[PDB]
Amino acid sequence: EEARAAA
Amino acid sequence: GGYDTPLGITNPPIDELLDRVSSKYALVIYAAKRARQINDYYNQLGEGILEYVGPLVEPGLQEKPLSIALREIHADLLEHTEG
Repeated sequence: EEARAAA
Repeated sequence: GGYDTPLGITNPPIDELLDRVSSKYALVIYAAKRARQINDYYNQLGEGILEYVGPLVEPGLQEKPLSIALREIHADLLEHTEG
């Protein structure tokens, strides 16, 4: 979730 | 943990990868599915944007998708659920 938001 | 830096097919080290999942079989399927996802992201880039995303980490000049998937694994950028 955190890196999906980062993308 | 003072190992000399790995090179080639052993980067990232598998012992640090195994702390993320239960067994090496889970790592195998993890990385296989993620590498497939990256591959069809590269395939479905010409047409309209669909639900697939990645690579979240920046690849190299030319890099195989499985290496990208395993490096994403080591960077703690994914999650999963088993069967």
